[PDB]
Amino acid sequence: ATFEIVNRCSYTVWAAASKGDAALDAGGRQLNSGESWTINVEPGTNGGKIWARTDCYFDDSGSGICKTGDCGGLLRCKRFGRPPTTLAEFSLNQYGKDYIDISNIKGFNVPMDFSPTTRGCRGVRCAADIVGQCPAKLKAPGGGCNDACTVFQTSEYCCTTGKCGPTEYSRFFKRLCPDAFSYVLDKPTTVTCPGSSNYRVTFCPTA
Repeated sequence: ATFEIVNRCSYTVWAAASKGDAALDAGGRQLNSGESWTINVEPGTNGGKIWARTDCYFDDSGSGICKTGDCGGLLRCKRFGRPPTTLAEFSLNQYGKDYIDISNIKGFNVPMDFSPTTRGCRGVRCAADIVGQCPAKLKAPGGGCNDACTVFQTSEYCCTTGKCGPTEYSRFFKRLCPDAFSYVLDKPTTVTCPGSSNYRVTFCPTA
């Protein structure tokens, strides 16, 4: 499947694409404002994620650090990124269907639109100023708005028993971005697309 990753932010982001134990395509790249990065993701990919990383510094070997979304200090991510990270999540060709989602489970750093570029479904978007409105206790110094699980490490926030309810923190994310997952047992915001759809992930989709 084809993913065009577009940085509409006025700032440089370092896109990352991984399925947790492996890079997707090159796994990461610098995207200056306006730049587009087209990647190919193998059909059947399950648990793929795309996210933006902010304020990165990399040397020549492709090693460095980002303030949000850092994936073990690599330009090309093999692993998922350090929160806070707005997440485009997808599972492709799962019994004939693609499943896409935006998740705030791991916090929020960059607004995002996750849309098919082919037909058969709708996109999802979380483009609210979550960082600006971020509750004091969830604020990440490097920027971004942490999820409560990341910050407080409780069974309720991390839903570790498989039983948890919404919280004042999850409700904050949900209020600003209704169409994104706000906590583990949130009512699914997953969109079902035809199998083998193509997509565009846009950072900072709105003017």
